[PDB]
Amino acid sequence: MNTVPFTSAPIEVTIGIDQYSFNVKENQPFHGIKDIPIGHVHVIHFQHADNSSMRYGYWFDCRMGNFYIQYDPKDGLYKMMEERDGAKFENIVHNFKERQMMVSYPKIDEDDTWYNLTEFVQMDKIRKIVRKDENQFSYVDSSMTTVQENELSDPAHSLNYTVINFKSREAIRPGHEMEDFLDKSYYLNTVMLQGIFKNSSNYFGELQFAFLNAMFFGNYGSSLQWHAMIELICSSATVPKHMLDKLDEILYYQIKTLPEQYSDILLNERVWNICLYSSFQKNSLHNTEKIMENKYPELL
Amino acid sequence: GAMNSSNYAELFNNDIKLFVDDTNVYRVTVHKTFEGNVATKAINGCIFTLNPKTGHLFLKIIHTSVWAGQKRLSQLAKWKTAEEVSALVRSLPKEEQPKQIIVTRKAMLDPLEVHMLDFPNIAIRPTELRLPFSAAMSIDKLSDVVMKATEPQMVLFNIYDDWLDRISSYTAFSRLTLLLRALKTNEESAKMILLSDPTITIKSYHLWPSFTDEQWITIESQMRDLILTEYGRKYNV
Ligand SMILES: CCOC(=O)[C@H]1CCCN(S(C)(=O)=O)C1
Repeated sequence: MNTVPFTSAPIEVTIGIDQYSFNVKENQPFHGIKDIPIGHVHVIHFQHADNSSMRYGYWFDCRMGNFYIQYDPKDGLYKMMEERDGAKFENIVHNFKERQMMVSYPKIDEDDTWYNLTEFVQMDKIRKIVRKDENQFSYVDSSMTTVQENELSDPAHSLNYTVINFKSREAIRPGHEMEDFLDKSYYLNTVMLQGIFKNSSNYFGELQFAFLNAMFFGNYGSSLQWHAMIELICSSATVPKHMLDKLDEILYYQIKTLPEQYSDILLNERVWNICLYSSFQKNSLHNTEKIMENKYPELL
Repeated sequence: GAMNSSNYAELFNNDIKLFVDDTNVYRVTVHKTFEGNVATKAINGCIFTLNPKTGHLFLKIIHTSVWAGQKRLSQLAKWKTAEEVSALVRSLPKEEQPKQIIVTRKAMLDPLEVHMLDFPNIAIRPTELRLPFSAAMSIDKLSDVVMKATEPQMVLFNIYDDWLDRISSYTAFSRLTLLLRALKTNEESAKMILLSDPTITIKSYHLWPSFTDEQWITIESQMRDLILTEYGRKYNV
C-alpha cells in the first residue's frame, strides 16, 4: 500500500481518487491519501469549490516513484510533484500517518471495480497519449483536445489518441469500398490490431483510458475515442472470440460506474443502439446489453 | 452543404458540377412463381449523371448481368452507382473533373464519399429538392438505348438538344425539369402534348421535338396546366 501526501489544502476543493471523492474545506488540516493499492494505475483529480469549470487530474503509478501534491498559488492548481529523497519522504509521510492527517483509500474487499475499469491500462501507454516526459505522472483536464480534433490547436496539450476514421483511406481497401465499409474487420484486425496496437490488450487499454478521461474530466474528445473504438469492433463481422467476451465485461463495468445523471452527454445514442441492436455483434454483449436496458432504457 | 431553392443559381456558375440520380439503376418486375409466391426479375437500368450547366448527360447503362448471384440488391445498387460515378471521374481529364457532385437521394452520400476518398477536393452534396429525374426513362430514345443494351455501356447525350443556342442554362434546366415533372405525374398526357402535331419532329441527333420558341411557350404552358391538374385530380381542389 502506498501514499500520495499533500503539502497542505489552501483552497476549497473536492478531491477524487479513482472512483472515490471527498470534500475538503479551505485550509482544513489535510496531508493527503494513504493505503492506495499497488499494482494499478490511479488518477487523483480535482474540482474547485469556486470554479466548477476545469476538472483536472493526474494519472500515476506508485511503483514509478514517490509523488506528492502541493498547491501552486501562481498557477492556481493542486500540482503533482515527485521527490528523489526517499528517506525525507518515508519519514515525513510517517509523521502525518502518526498525526492521522490522511484519508484512507477506502477499498471494499469484495469490490473489483477499479481493477475492472483499468485491467489493460498501463502507465507506459498513458505517457505516449499524454506527452510530457520530464514527469512520471500524466496531467489531463476537461478542455484538452485530441490529435484528431486539431486536424478538424496546441499540440503539447493534446491527447495523442490513435486516429480512427471510418471514411478514410486507412480504413477502406481500394477495390473493397463497400465491403470494408459495412464490415470493418479488415480495419480492426489488420490495420489496428495487427498493425498499430499489436495486440488486443493495448487496444483495450486505450479504450479504457478514453472512457475514464471522459467520465472523470468530461473530456469530450475522450468520449469520442471511447465510442469510436467500441463502434469499430461491433461493426466488425470477424472478431476473436476472446475479445468479444472481454469487451462485454469491459463495457459492463464502464456502464456500471457511470453517474446516472451524466448519461445524457457521455453516451452516444447512435453508437449504442447500433452496437447493441444492429451491428454484427448485437448478440455478443449480453452483460453490457442487460445492464444498459435495466438502467438506461430511455436512450434506447 | 445541402442544395435548395435558396442557393438555386449556384448550379449555373462556372464551377463544374454533376447531379447523380440512382432511381433507375436497379429496376424490377415483380411476378408470381408457379408455386404462387412472388419473385423479382431485373431489367436494365441507368445512372443519370448530368451537368446542369452544359446539359451533358453521362448515361451509364447498368446491365442486368451485374446483379447475378448478388444479395441485398437495393443496397448494392447504391455502391455500384458510387463505383461507376468514381470511374467516370477518373476517366475525365483533371480540367474536366467536377468540383461538386450533388446526389438526388441522401442514401448515396456515404457510398460516393467512400468511393471518392481519392478526390478530397470534390464536395459531395445532398439536396432538399424533389427533382424529377426518375422520369428520365420516359424519354423514349433513353429508354430505348437502355432496354436494348446487351453488355455494360456508357452513352453520351446532351439533354438540352440545341436549346443553349437560344436560351440560358438557367432557362434550359427549368424546361427540362418542367418536362420531366409532367412526364412523372401523367406520362400519357405529357407525351400526347409533346407529339400531338405530326408536323414537329425530333431530329435524329436530339431527344425532344424541334419546337420554335413560340411553340415552346405553348408547350410549357400546357405542361404547367397538366402538373397543376394532376395535383387537383390527386388532391381534389
Ligand atoms: C508540512 C508540509 O509538508 C510537506 O511539505 C511534506 C509532505 C509532502 C512530502 N514532502 S517531501 C516527501 O519531503 O517532498 C513534503
